[PDB]
Parts: sequence; structure tokens; C-alpha cells
Amino acid sequence: NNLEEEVQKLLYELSEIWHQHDHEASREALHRVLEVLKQLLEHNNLEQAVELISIAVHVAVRVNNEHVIRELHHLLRRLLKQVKEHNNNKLYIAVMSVIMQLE
Repeated sequence: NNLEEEVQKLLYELSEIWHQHDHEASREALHRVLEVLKQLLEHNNLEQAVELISIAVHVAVRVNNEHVIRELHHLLRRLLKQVKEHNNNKLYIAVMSVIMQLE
């Protein structure tokens, strides 16, 4: 399945950036993930958006990319709205935990 495979690759890329403190790789990877998150939200792929935004938050905080942090605040706003409208209690708590880690 092309979408799951690609999300899994994006998660791996960001995970390796986080473990290696790879500041050089991070800016390109974070901008890409920001665009993927917006698509995922548009197509109501909320499970995958939650797993990707969590590792995106970890990386953005670790490398202190203040622009991406600001963008992630907005995407978290939208994601929380969308998980609440779909009444998904497990996703709600996951998004809250990410919000608490970004803050």
C-alpha cells in the first residue's frame, strides 16, 4: 500500500534525524513533512497524521526550528479539531500528548 509505505519511510527518516541530531537534514525533511501533514488532514487520514506529527514535533524541538514549531502549532490546532469532530477518544489523547510535548 503506497500511502502506508511512504508514511513508514517518513517516520523512519525523522526518527533517524532525531537520534543523530542531524540538523543539516532536518530543514528539508521538516518542510516536506509539513506538506504531507496538510494533505493527510485534507484527506482525513488522521491516524497517520497523529503518528507523523508526533515525530515531527520531536525533531522540530530537538533542532529548534522555530518556523516549523509555529507551523506545527497550527497543524495541531487543526488536527485536534478534526479528531474531536470524529469523536475518536484514542486519537484525542494522542494529540493532547503531542500538544503537551510541543509546549
